[PDB]
Amino acid sequence: VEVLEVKTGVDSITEVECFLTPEMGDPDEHLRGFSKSISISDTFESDSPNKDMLPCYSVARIPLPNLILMWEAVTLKTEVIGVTTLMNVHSNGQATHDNGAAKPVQGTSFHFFSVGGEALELQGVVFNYRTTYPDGTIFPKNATVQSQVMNTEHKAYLDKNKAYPVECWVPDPTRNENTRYFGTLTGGENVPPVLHITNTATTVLLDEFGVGPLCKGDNLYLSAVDVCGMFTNRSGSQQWRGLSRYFKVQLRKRRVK
Amino acid sequence: VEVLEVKTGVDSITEVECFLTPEMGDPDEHLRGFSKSISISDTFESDSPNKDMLPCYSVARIPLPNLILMWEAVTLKTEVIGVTTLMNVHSNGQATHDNGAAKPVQGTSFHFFSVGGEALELQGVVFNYRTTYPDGTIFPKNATVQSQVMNTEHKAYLDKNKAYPVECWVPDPTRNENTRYFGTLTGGENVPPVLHITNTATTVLLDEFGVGPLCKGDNLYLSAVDVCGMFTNRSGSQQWRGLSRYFKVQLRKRRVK
Amino acid sequence: VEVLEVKTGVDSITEVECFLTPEMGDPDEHLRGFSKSISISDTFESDSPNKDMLPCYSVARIPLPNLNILMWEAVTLKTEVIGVTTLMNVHSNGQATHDNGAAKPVQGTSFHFFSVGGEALELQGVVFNYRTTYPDGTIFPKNATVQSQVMNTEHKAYLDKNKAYPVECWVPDPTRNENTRYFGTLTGGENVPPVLHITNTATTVLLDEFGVGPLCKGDNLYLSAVDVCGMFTNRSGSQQWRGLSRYFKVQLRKRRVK
Amino acid sequence: EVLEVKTGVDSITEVECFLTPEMGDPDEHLRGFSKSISISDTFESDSPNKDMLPCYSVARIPLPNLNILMWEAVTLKTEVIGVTTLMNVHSNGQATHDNGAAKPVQGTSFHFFSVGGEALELQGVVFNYRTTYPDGTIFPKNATVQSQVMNTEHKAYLDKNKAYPVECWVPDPTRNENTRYFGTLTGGENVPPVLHITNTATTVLLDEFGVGPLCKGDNLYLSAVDVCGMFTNRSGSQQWRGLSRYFKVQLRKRRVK
Amino acid sequence: VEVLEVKTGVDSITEVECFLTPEMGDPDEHLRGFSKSISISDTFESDSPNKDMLPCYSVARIPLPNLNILMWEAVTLKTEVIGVTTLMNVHSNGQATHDNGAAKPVQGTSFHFFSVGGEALELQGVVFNYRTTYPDGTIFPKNATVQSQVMNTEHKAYLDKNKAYPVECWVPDPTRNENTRYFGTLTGGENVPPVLHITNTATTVLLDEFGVGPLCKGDNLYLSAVDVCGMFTNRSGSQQWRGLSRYFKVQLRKRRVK
Ligand SMILES: CC(=O)N[C@H]1[C@H]([C@H](O)[C@H](O)CO)O[C@@](O[C@H](CO)[C@@H](O)[C@@H]2O[C@@](O)(C(=O)O)C[C@H](O)[C@H]2NC(C)=O)(C(=O)O)C[C@@H]1O
Ligand SMILES: CC(=O)N[C@H]1[C@H]([C@H](O)[C@H](O)CO)O[C@@](O[C@H](CO)[C@@H](O)[C@@H]2O[C@@](O)(C(=O)O)C[C@H](O)[C@H]2NC(C)=O)(C(=O)O)C[C@@H]1O
Ligand SMILES: CC(=O)N[C@H]1[C@H]([C@H](O)[C@H](O)CO)O[C@@](O[C@H](CO)[C@@H](O)[C@@H]2O[C@@](O)(C(=O)O)C[C@H](O)[C@H]2NC(C)=O)(C(=O)O)C[C@@H]1O
Ligand SMILES: [K+]
Ligand SMILES: [K+]
Ligand SMILES: [K+]
Ligand SMILES: [K+]
Ligand SMILES: [K+]
Ligand SMILES: [K+]
Ligand SMILES: [K+]
Ligand SMILES: [K+]
Ligand SMILES: [K+]
Ligand SMILES: [K+]
Repeated sequence: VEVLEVKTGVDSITEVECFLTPEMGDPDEHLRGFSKSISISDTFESDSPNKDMLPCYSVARIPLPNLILMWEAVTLKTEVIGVTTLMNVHSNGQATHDNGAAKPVQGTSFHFFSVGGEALELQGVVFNYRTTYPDGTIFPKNATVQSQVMNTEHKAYLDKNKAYPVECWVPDPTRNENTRYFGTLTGGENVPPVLHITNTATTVLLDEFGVGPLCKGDNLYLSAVDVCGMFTNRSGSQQWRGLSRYFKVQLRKRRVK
Repeated sequence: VEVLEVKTGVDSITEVECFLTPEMGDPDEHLRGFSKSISISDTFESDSPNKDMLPCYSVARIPLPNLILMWEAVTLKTEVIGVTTLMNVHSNGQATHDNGAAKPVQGTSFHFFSVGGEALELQGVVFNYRTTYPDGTIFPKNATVQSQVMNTEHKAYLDKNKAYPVECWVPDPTRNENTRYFGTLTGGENVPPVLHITNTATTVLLDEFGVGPLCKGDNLYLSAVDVCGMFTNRSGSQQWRGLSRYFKVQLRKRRVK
Repeated sequence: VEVLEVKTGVDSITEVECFLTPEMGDPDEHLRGFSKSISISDTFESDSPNKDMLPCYSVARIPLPNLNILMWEAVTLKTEVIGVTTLMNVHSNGQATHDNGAAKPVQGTSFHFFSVGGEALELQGVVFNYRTTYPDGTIFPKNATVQSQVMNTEHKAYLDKNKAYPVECWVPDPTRNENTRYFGTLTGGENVPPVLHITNTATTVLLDEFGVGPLCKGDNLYLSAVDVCGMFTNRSGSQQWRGLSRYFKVQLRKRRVK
Repeated sequence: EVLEVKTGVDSITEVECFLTPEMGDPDEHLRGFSKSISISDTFESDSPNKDMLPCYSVARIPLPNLNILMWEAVTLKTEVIGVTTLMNVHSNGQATHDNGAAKPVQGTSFHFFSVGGEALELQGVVFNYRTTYPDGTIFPKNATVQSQVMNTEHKAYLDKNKAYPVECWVPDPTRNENTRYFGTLTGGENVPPVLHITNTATTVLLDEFGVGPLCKGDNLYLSAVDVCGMFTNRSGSQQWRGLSRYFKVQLRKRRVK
Repeated sequence: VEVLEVKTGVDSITEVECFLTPEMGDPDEHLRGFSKSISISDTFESDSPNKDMLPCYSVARIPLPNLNILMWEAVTLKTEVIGVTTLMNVHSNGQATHDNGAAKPVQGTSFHFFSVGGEALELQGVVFNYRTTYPDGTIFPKNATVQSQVMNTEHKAYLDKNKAYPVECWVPDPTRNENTRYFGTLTGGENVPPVLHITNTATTVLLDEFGVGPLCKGDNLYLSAVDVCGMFTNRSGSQQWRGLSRYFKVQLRKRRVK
């Protein structure tokens, strides 16, 4: 399709505002936003994580006003919601030293968001190809030792919530022409969360040709991961803790051939 | 309201200058700027922090010269006051190693400020929905497991000083059109404070259309949190320590219809 | 080479898109992307690392559409480390950070490097310890002397073979490489956290200060990479380097030369 | 009223000097160091020895006599002098581990400098209002518990060298209109010094109206603090270590009414 | 000197390209690039470091094409630390970070410094401890007093000899050096990770605020450096400074002066 001119007039712009909840595993009715405590396999070959222990990608498909014109996503404001919850250092955590406050949430984090006019395209890569991923997840199939670095058979769409585990999928850099994505992995058991909030920062979604994601079938795709670190229980057991992400996207009508 | 032209001339600008004190809990008559020492609950479900153990958001409502014209906030200079107090490593503390100086204030910090033409709008998010917040604080009511990630029932206004606990409220990104807010949470038990001071830095408060916060009823709302970290006593017990925040805001008269 | 005008027209541009797999040592059939566990010699004179223990530079020579004097000129690069989220696997027979805790994540010394050129990357040999014996099957600084620990100009090579040039004994030669653009960061320390950014919105321009990108001799583009992310610690305490693949997308245009 | 700048080869001058640190100087061999740091048992009993307290440095520099013209400070180059001294890890130190080199200078730092046309204006803030500041220092008088966050009674001028302790005074952000100040407090017991040197970096001292500090009575005021960290002796006792600061200021003649 | 116009034409420009080796002490014939292991004095007054334990400033005086009034003006610099990947040798008589682990990498206090000038770098002496006795064969602050621990204006010198001026007791004199451009960073702490970037795409402009670079008196260019990367800990726990070489490429042009 050739991309032609932008429509103007009051009717030619719309905005989407929503939040995506994290999908950390939710091991019971009290533990939304947390994973199951992490257990370590006894051998490398026997790695077999339970579903409730695996954070997954979040995705939302947002219907847009029914419209060839297509909605074009132009700008994004985004923010992690509830950053201050990490100041709760009194809820049966593990004291940092005798008589001290509880160790706060810290350690490995992944903060990721994307906006596209279609599902985020994923490529599978595994730390350990002999990992058995659990029933109820969607994972790289027929994994081989090459899957530990790059196996081009592992292609997928982020088209279901609570399904695609964070650890075995990444955005496919060979695709995603119609999505804009951004992510940071910060590894290490002691890394401090650094979480900024403001309502004054905007990301522009236009490519080098001045064209944003074009929304196929009048749907906008939002995806996110916000694993903030791990919470350490009094006992020493550790659980991933996630937070929700706010999205505000401005869109305009674009004519295409 | 339609936003029209800025008024000019001698009478057309004013400035507000003030400071907001921190509200860290103030557990006795000698401990202004500190919280009660932190105790950890025996079970996750039994989390029940004392009011004096909970830092709260600070807020001041500043009356402006009586004026349709509205005062429009254009610029901000702001600074944390008393940064050098953290060099007192010679009292009541715990030696870092044998014969050493006292461990300084360090660990989790939250530094936050906002300027608006009405009260800061808040969204409640809790680390643990079964936490019992104490009498005398304003907290998310009817919390459910969903409140651990996002429950849209928890809406409030920062309309009372020394009342809204930092750990269960954040600025609501879905509102606050008439406020500009900025915050950073830095977690981890050993993170060092890094506090910059200068009288040469200005933040511009105008939005993408050149319009700043417009002060309803001729009132300016300033809000802050500056939890710098925790002080460690000889025994190992820890108390939050906060500092005051300076604000200087320049405003101009704006006609609206 | 007198560089003259760029060609225009639909036929005058092309793109290369590919990935380079990491070459960390691959000690057995199950450990692609990992090195052999690291052992330490008791003296400098007895340093004799096995090949499987040594990360090597990755390189690919990519044939371009045949020309002919026109040369393909590399103008822009998008690049990304592939599989960053694998580092969230803290459940696979690692070493618990404390009693009942999750496994220690991959961390420690990293080297992230990539280059795009119109010919093989030119290397200079430098060694931590001149008495290290590099193993059969690797290409290494020959006739090393104690001066090789700081600079010995005899140690010149081309990155012309995959999984052969060990990362620790070669660097890009700053005295050469006029027809390549290279970028690298070494972050040392046993506890340093990986910080890995991904996005499809970032482009690096490959043009020099005169507006000229690498010119592809014999219609070949050379891509090189190292992405040692840190070390994985096993339950036993033994440590292995872990690497990831790197994606490259390069835009090229036809340039006339004299 | 600020009017035009004078031109001509005679319309400019410069000041070049250095300010020595004032760390306490506990004996004839320990210039640049404080006395070893001890820890009082309680806030109430806190009574630091004069030789244990770093103080602000200040110099009042007479300028060429003018009279209405004033000297206007336009640019600053500044540098910490002697950064490589911190590579002496072989002198009376505490080995980091068996057979190791000495632990280097590290921990809490405060780096601060200012250039003004009159004395730096100070605001008193104290970590602990019951601290008894020693004879020979100038400190907040009639401190109350409110002095721990903000007590507007504690106003002073930095008008004497070796006298104003760093820990109980900061620049007063409510004043200092005729000064430019810059500082960073980096806390934590183990934080590493990061000290940059170059002769290629210039700070412009002009405000948003294009006006620099105007030198009242033809005096320029320079102030500094450069507490680099603490030096740990073999026994583990710790002392503040400071370094001198270079200033080069360019000034021009400005007419005023 | 009044500075007048730049000369143009093919003959009006020249380049200097070289490397400066680190001078860390070189305690024996196998340890070029390292210092002697660091020992600690038991008092301030007894501090008496041996020469081979003291890193020194590196300097090269580079003769330029003879001109005579014209002077060579240094305009741009490209510079790089050479051999950054040697720090990935964590298998050579180091100290395991934990049982069965790899060796602790080079880390801790670093100083990275370079300068380009039209005359010798001007130095100011400052000492950690004025009672330190600096060794025979070094050039050090003479007649040191307690004031030498903060600032003693007697301690003025020129960086005019290689392997001679210890890093720890000398810095560039900010009160002079008008005809030099210098840049340095000291990163302290015993555990700080080295962070070393390499690229052939970065240039530093040496022109001052008037558009004038360093002017080469007597047609000599002065290059100086220090690259103490950190300390290497051997198996016994003893620690030695480790340094690396620095590459310089400087472009110069002819400038008329009066
Ligand atoms: C935030 C929170 O709810 N923390 C609690 C955790 C948490 O619910 C689970 O770890 C989620 O996976 O549970 C803690 O107690 C558990 C459960 O009862 C432990 O005592 C473990 O119980 C076992 O029965 C089990 O889970 O199978 C046996 C196991 O050996 C126990 N683990 C340990 C380390 O003792 C917890 O500490 O993990 C309580 C915590 O407040
Ligand atoms: C700066 C300061 O005032 N430090 C003192 C603190 C401080 O006043 C409180 O922690 C503020 O909440 O108190 C220290 O003593 C306390 C009581 O004064 C402890 O002994 C605790 O007393 C209890 O009664 C209590 O609940 O507060 C019982 C508790 O078991 C005690 N805790 C400990 C760790 O012993 C203190 O160390 O916290 C003295 C300190 O100088
Ligand atoms: C990711 C992975 O495969 N980890 C396993 C490693 C790994 O395969 C090798 O270290 C790669 O070089 O092996 C672990 O077990 C090995 C045997 O496979 C050890 O028991 C070591 O075996 C030796 O035979 C050997 O030289 O490799 C002898 C050596 O003494 C043993 N080392 C130790 C520290 O016990 C491993 O822990 O290294 C298992 C791990 O899951
Ligand atoms: K398995
Ligand atoms: K593509
Ligand atoms: K409760
Ligand atoms: K809104
Ligand atoms: K050998
Ligand atoms: K060259
Ligand atoms: K007292
Ligand atoms: K004021
Ligand atoms: K001596
Ligand atoms: K000078």
